[PDB]
Amino acid sequence: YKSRLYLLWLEQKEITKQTGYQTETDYRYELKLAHIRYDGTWN
Amino acid sequence: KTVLEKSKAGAQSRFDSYGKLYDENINAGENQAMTLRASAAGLTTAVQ
Repeated sequence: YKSRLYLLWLEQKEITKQTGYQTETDYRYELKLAHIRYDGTWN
Repeated sequence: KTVLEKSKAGAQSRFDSYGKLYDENINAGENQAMTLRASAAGLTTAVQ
């Protein structure tokens, strides 16, 4: 993107919905985006 | 004359020895040591 290398990955977290009596395992999602810098390190 | 020729050869040995040390001032090893110190101090933006 604009002549810079970017990484873009989907990442998952498991959360716990309550259903009351009981509770339940549930997942949520987020998109992470990082890019390389001029000295080869990543933001 | 033999006494001064041994003094001549002794001073010529030092002149060649310190001239060799001066011209080749930093070794391949001493250059690698500075490079490692420079690389160890370049990590501060990646640690941050």
